Amino acid sequence: AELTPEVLTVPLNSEGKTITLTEKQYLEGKRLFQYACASCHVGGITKTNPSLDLRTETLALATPPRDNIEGLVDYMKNPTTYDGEQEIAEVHPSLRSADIFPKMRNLTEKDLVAIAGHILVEPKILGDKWGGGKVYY
Amino acid sequence: ATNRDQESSGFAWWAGNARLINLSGKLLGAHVAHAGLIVFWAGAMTLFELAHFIPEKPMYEQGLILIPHIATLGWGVGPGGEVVDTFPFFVVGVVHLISSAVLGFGGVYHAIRGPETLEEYSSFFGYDWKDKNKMTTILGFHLIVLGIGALLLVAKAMFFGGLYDTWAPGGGDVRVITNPTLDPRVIFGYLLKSPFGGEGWIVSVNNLEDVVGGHIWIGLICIAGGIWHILTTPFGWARRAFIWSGEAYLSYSLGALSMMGFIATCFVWFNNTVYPSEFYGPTGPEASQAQAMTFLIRDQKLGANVGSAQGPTGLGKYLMRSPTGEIIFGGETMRFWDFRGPWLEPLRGPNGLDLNKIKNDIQPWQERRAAEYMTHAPLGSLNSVGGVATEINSVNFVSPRSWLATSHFVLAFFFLVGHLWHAGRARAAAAGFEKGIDRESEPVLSMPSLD
Amino acid sequence: ERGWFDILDDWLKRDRFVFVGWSGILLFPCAYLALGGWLTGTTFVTSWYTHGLASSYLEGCNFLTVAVSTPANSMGHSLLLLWGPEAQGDFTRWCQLGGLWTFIALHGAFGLIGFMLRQFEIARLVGVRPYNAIAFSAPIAVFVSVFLIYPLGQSSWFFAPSFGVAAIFRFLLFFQGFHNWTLNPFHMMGVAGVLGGALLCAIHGATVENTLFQDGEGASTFRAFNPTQAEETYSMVTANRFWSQIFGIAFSNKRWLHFFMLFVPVTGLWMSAIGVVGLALNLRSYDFISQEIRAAEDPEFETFYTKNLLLNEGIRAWMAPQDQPHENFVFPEEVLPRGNAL
Amino acid sequence: TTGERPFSDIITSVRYWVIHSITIPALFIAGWLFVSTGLAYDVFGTPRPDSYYAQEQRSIPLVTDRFEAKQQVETFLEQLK
Amino acid sequence: ANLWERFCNWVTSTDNRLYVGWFGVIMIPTLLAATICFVIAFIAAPPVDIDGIREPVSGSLLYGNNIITGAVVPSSNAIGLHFYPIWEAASLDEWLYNGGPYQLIIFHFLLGASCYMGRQWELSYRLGMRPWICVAYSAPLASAFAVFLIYPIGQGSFSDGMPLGISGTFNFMIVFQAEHNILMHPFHQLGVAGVFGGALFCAMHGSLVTSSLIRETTETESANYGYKFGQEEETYNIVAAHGYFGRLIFQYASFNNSRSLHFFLAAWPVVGVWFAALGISTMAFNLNGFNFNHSVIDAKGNVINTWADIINRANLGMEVMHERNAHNFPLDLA
Amino acid sequence: VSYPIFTVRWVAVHTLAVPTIFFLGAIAAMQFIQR
Ligand code: CLA
Ligand code: CLA
Ligand code: CLA
Ligand code: CLA
Ligand code: CLA
Ligand code: CLA
Ligand SMILES: CC1=C(/C=C/C(C)=C/C=C/C(C)=C/C=C/C=C(C)/C=C/C=C(C)/C=C/C2=C(C)CCCC2(C)C)C(C)(C)CCC1
Ligand SMILES: CC1=C(/C=C/C(C)=C/C=C/C(C)=C/C=C/C=C(C)/C=C/C=C(C)/C=C/C2=C(C)CCCC2(C)C)C(C)(C)CCC1
Ligand SMILES: CC1=C(/C=C/C(C)=C/C=C/C(C)=C/C=C/C=C(C)/C=C/C=C(C)/C=C/C2=C(C)CCCC2(C)C)C(C)(C)CCC1
Ligand SMILES: CCCCCCCS[C@@H]1O[C@H](CO)[C@@H](O)[C@H](O)[C@H]1O
Ligand SMILES: CCCCCCCS[C@@H]1O[C@H](CO)[C@@H](O)[C@H](O)[C@H]1O
Ligand code: OEX
Ligand SMILES: [Cl-]
Ligand SMILES: [Cl-]
Ligand SMILES: [Fe+2]
Repeated sequence: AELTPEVLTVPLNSEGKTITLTEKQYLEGKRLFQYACASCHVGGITKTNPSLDLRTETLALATPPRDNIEGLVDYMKNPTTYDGEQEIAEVHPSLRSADIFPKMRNLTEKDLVAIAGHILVEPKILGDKWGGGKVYY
Repeated sequence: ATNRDQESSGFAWWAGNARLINLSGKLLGAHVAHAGLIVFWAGAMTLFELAHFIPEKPMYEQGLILIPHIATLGWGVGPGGEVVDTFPFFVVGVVHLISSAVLGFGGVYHAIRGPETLEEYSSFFGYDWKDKNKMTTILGFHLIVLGIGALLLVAKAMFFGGLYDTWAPGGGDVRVITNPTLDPRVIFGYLLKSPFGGEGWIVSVNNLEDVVGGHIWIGLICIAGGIWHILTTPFGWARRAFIWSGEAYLSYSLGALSMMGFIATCFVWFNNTVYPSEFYGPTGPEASQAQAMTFLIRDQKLGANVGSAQGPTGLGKYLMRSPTGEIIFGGETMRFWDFRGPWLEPLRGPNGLDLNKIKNDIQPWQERRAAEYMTHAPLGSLNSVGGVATEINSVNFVSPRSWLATSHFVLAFFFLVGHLWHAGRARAAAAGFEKGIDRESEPVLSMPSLD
Repeated sequence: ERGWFDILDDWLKRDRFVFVGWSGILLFPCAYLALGGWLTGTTFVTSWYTHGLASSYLEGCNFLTVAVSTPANSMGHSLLLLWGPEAQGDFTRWCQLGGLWTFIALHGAFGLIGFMLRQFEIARLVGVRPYNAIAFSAPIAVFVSVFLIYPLGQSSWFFAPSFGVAAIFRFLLFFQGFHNWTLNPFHMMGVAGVLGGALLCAIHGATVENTLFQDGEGASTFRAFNPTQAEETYSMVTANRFWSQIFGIAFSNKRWLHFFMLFVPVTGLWMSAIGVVGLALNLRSYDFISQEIRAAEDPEFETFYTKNLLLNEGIRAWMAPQDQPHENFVFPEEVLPRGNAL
Repeated sequence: TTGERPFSDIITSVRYWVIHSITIPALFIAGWLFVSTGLAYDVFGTPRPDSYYAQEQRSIPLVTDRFEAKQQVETFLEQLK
Repeated sequence: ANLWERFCNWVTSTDNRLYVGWFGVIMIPTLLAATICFVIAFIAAPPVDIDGIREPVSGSLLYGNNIITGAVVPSSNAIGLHFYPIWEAASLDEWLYNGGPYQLIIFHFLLGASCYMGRQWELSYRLGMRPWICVAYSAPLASAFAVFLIYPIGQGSFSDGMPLGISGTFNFMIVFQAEHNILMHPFHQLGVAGVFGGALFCAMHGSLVTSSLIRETTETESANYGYKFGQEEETYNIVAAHGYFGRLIFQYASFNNSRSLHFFLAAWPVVGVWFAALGISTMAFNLNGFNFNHSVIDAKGNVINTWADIINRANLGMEVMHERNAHNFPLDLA
Repeated sequence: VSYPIFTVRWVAVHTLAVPTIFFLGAIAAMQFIQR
């Protein structure tokens, strides 16, 4: 089995447009997710709020939908609750709260896309283990 | 090769440094060369930490132990422990590294080229271990040096920019200490505190005024005592109580360093004042309390009434009483209710955690800190996989607190062993039986039978 | 000498750097193959087809995680000979079927026989009593009970221990969760003979070193001894008094002391072997029936014994699907035993 | 004192090193190549990182047939390509 | 002489059937207190709320235990590291519910055993012996300190100290595995090497000396009669033993020096057990065993399990079940 | 004085030494394998 262009092809937007990520981008997405996100989202769960995971099906039912690059990139600039109703930058790392989450300070637009690409690619590799928690270890 | 084999010295190669006991020049070489190794590591390790350092990630996510020591002195850091200038870290690293070459020079000279004994050469620098007067005199010099070191800390805190203060009102910041605690009832009162839970002996020190004031005392005590030992010779009861020999004195020092090692271990494990959590990561008690805080915050946001929420055991799921009645976090963290930290204290009233402050006054910065600390608990594997033991690979983390506590416990323990080794050897050699029992003067053969 | 047998005997028994002997003909090839088979498998060989695991340096495992793993459960107790009906002489397939497992286990078993025959042969040539060979029956009883009898009582070699550091750790934890092996009084006697042997090893070495006669001028005292000297190097009389007064009793007979040092760990290993023969049949000390009857009727009755069975139940449910892949276990999340939150 | 040349004689002698400064490196390089050529995988039947699973395959190629396990592994292996 | 002088002379007498000594002046009362409290609690103590959740665990014989299940149960998680002497309790009934006897026993025992170690130095000095038997005993003593004091300090509670009981001990082991992956820790591995190797060298030494005893008895008598307490002559032939063992392996693998041999016998288990003790004492601060969970990944990123991952699954079973009513939040952080 | 080269010892040494070096070369190469 291989990490093919097909595995690396994910939804770019809500309208069904895709983007094929490169292997460099895949590497970069893992690296940067570990850098900025994994302390809470290791393996696609959320340690400080286990009801919300990073599974693609969960992301699709978020508002606005987060099951695509655009929705994930926007989440990283201006995160909201799952219903889209409150802006939670003050308690969740984002570009807009890089003052209080200093690890966000040097993330570029390119980096956000790489991290979003990791979130969509990993469950295509790991299936239910992604967002599964200890049951699936 | 004066004394440099077993035949001459009576000591095998693996005990080769015992060949130095009565060779004050070469022994001074060993000591100075060794001090160079310590200064060397301090300088090289700091430069290494600096070279690796990404200023926007927490120190504690970066395997740093020395930068945090420098930052706590108030160098390089601003509000919240934000790094504002790495140059001070650079200076500390460079100055130690340069200094170690000098010490290393002195060590190599004394050890290899200088006079092997100093006594013929100088009577001020020469010494006999059995000369009680010279021993307390050298001890007194070192006491004065130590006293001056403690006062340097005071000088930093009071006249040269202050110290990092995690407790600063409005948030952690560097603060100049102007009113250091001088009252001996407070300063020496720490020494008589129980080392058990909720007391913590000296590890409980929770404000920089006490820290500064204690070093004022300690600097004065060390300088006074050093003078004392330069001007006196040991009292008769002292002479009768101790063994007077190089190996005996090594042993007393081994015991003392063992004790200090254990103390340091508990200091880094529990104390978040002189080991600010901004730099060293949360303590174990802190991260466990931060977890309960995190879920209290979350579930109360969802509408839970956290004061009245009865957990599966009948004890409150979020909030319960301590054995003396104080309101504390529930679940397993009940054990950690002695914990105190800047992000939590605003919620504490005279009766412990205050439910009205909980319901109304939790600020976003408290939620963030509690989530950060919960997710940087000092648990992780020897290969630096952060998390509980069943965690999958992803997060490269072991807390600086775990590294510092574990290392110092190992050192303190083996130092206790060396104390027993050397204290018992010193006794035996002083009485003349360290090489074995005299076959024609076997003491037990002159004793009456037990039965 | 005489005939060829006696000329062979001569050469076999030459005094050389590595003594050979008649036992050497069995020992050397078997030990060599058991060891080389282990290094070969751990370096190069997978356990993907037998266990669904990587197990070699070649696949990325480290010294702790490599193993030569047991064959698949469907192999039963096949000898799994290279030329047998399973591999049919194909070396590659034999490796993938776990043939290195029975290779190592069986050459290892013959090698231990050869080693103990070695101890007998050398004792007889040097003219000493063969107590070292006798002590070595304890390693043999352990190896045979655990690596042969245990899996022979179970469904297949699959359940024998795999040859690896982490693999053996897994074997311990399996025995706890499935057999409650810590509760077993033959294991407890094993533990007593191991820890009591380590205790006797330490205390006897320290006592000799601390009751030495001054037999030289050196402060390093090892040179002040001669293998040929008539005299005891340390004082039995002083050592006896010291312990009599410290502990209340002491050895007074050096011969008894040294026989007891053989006795304790040898007996403890033999006791552990018997408990493992029982575990071959699942004949466990798993439960105390009186505890269970009480706890079933009284939901407030709790002991450390009831607490440990809860741990066992977790171990079985959480580890079985991956540890026993031939069972095709699927345990929906909802059935897994878990306490609150965790 | 059993006869053979003492090891410390042998390993400090120029001649030992003339022989071994070639045999030691040659063996090491042959071991290297046994891996770097891929040959190790085929001799022992060990999967390459791309050969544990087919692209979409769900489960592990576990042997389930004692006497036709060999054939099973063979079928399991074409089902990759 | 004066009373004090005679007292000192008696305390330090080399002539007492059991040596007393100054360490003994502390050791005797503290060991007696721990022993008496232990025996009475093990027989008769009521159930103890070890985990502070009002779920009392029965340790004693009269309350439904046998020798294997019985324990003196650790003090309550509500107490934590707080010092809980009898006089801190409102009543003996409260003291008992909260596991007061555990603290009393372990504090007296640790103090008494540390004095036992001092006393070993003390007598060796009175007898003109070399002094390091007490250093050998530091290894078991360090290990007792690790499980009864250091570990509870690290984790913030005596409720996580090792229980004083046979099944309790196994409970501590299993939970310790879930929480620290001790088997994968090199210091515990060195401890295993220390105790398995100590057993091995114990049997080896016993068998080598026994094998070379000099003929001094007839076939009817125990050979043990061939040695007489206090004789000057060594009772076996070490050159014969070395002759045997040097051939079993190879010449330079065997000791012909008894002093080096006996030093090795002391050192190997003592050092290994010091690392065992330091393993527990550093996992006390959560520096844990190696974690290779999901370390092997294929070309796509599928996890290829190793024996480490199978360990992990057994560890997960222990973790999710242990103290099944005590956790409310998702991480077990102490 | 004048020593034999090839002995039982010599053979013992090379049965072990020879594969050891070969294996060490194999394992060194492995450290550069990427998935
Ligand atoms: C300030 C600390 C100090 C000092 C100055 C001394 C000094 C001395 N000791 Mg003591 N000792 C100490 C602490 C100290 N010791 C501790 C903490 C222990 C407990 C282990 C001992 C136990 C001890 C013993 C058992 C003996 C001495 C002896 C001696 C004398 C000879 C030492 C020698 O030549 O070693 C030479 C050095 C070596 C052979 C190297 C030791 C290697 C260590 C054990 C490994 C360290 C591992 C390392 C940290 C990590 C790995 C590194 C890497 C290469 C992988 C000398 C007077 C001897 C004696 O009593 O003389 C009177 C003796 O027999 N010491
Ligand atoms: C901190 C480690 C340390 C230090 C500072 C010392 C110090 C010393 N030892 Mg000990 N020793 C140690 C560890 C140490 N030892 C260990 C680990 C062992 C066990 C292996 C020993 C075993 C041992 C024995 C058996 C003996 C000593 C002796 C000595 C002394 C004489 C050395 C000599 O004759 O050199 C001769 C060696 C040389 C000429 C080679 C070069 C040595 C220099 C110092 C190298 C310096 C390198 C450095 C990079 C240069 C920087 C220069 C720059 C600043 C300009 C010297 C004071 C001897 C003694 O006691 O004499 C009375 C003695 O017999 N040692
Ligand atoms: C107080 C001592 C101390 C402490 C608490 C630390 C802590 C740390 N170091 Mg520093 N360091 C030290 C001393 C220390 N180091 C020394 C002496 C050196 C020179 C070798 C270094 C050079 C160094 C480098 C180059 C790096 C670190 C890094 C780190 C971090 C990761 C450590 C790790 O992964 O360990 C792995 C664990 C081990 C290797 C196991 C050590 C166990 C020893 C061998 C056992 C000791 C037993 C005892 C002493 C022997 C007694 C024998 C007996 C018979 C008597 C961590 C914060 C890393 C980091 O993140 O930098 C930012 C890093 O890259 N350190
Ligand atoms: C504690 C360390 C120490 C001690 C007790 C000594 C003691 C001695 N030294 Mg050694 N030496 C040392 C370290 C030490 N030295 C270092 C670090 C070096 C490299 C710089 C040397 C290089 C050296 C040489 C090349 C020679 C000596 C000589 C001497 C002898 C004469 C010294 C004298 O009369 O000065 C009298 C006093 C002064 C000259 C004024 C001292 C000024 C100091 C530097 C002021 C700083 C004070 C402050 C407290 C320093 C803190 C340092 C700390 C932070 C590390 C005497 C035996 C001589 C000897 O062996 O003759 C045969 C000799 O030729 N020393
Ligand atoms: C490294 C520091 C150091 C060292 C090694 C020494 C060493 C010595 N001192 Mg000196 N001293 C020092 C610093 C030091 N001193 C300082 C800073 C001062 C000023 C306060 C003094 C003032 C001083 C005086 C006034 C005297 C000494 C004396 C002595 C001698 C014997 C002391 C003794 O028996 O202690 C052992 C301690 C006791 C016998 C006290 C009773 C034991 C209790 C029960 C121990 C309780 C502590 C316990 C472990 C708890 C720890 C923490 C606790 C505080 C809560 C010896 C040469 C004596 C002397 O001979 O002068 C020439 C003496 O009269 N010193
Ligand atoms: C003393 C040395 C010794 C011993 C006791 C063993 C023992 C064993 N080996 Mg090992 N082996 C050895 C040396 C040894 N081997 C050497 C030097 C090599 C390198 C060539 C091997 C390579 C090897 C491999 C590759 C394998 C074994 C296997 C085995 C097992 C099955 C052997 C078998 O069934 O033989 C049956 C044969 C005999 C018992 C010989 C009997 C002699 C009789 C008395 C006379 C026969 C005459 C006969 C009538 C004439 C020919 C027959 C005719 C009808 C056609 C068994 C554990 C297998 C195993 O481990 O599988 C898991 C396996 O695959 N060995
Ligand atoms: C006696 C003796 C000994 C010991 C010795 C010793 C211990 C020594 C020490 C020594 C030392 C202790 C040394 C040191 C040195 C140092 C140096 C030489 C330094 C230099 C520095 C530099 C050069 C720097 C540079 C820089 C800068 C400035 C900046 C940044 C970058 C860098 C870092 C590059 C022994 C054991 C051998 C044994 C025998 C005897
Ligand atoms: C800085 C600081 C502080 C302060 C401190 C102090 C003030 C301290 C002190 C300290 C001290 C002041 C200490 C002391 C110690 C002591 C000791 C440690 C002792 C010892 C002893 C001994 C060891 C003895 C011995 C003996 C005996 C017992 C018997 C007889 C014999 C002999 C002599 C051997 C505080 C906390 C506030 C805060 C933080 C910082
Ligand atoms: C199986 C088989 C066989 C056989 C084979 C063989 C016989 C092999 C051998 C092999 C070998 C014979 C190999 C070897 C290898 C080795 C190695 C791989 C080593 C390594 C080592 C190391 C790595 C070291 C380490 C260490 C230690 C141990 C301690 C000190 C420190 C250190 C870390 C250095 C045959 C053909 C018959 C048939 C079929 C099958
Ligand atoms: C031996 C070290 C010599 C160098 C001492 C440097 C002085 S330290 C300097 O002092 C300033 C106030 O004067 C502070 O504001 C500043 O933070 C601090 O860096
Ligand atoms: C593999 C060894 C077992 C067989 C031993 C039977 C020996 S058989 C024996 O051998 C003698 C030479 O030693 C001959 O001289 C004699 O004629 C012959 O009968
Ligand atoms: O108590 Mn006894 O065990 Ca040490 O973790 Mn947390 O807490 Mn409880 O869980 Mn898991
Ligand atoms: Cl439990
Ligand atoms: Cl909890
Ligand atoms: Fe012996």
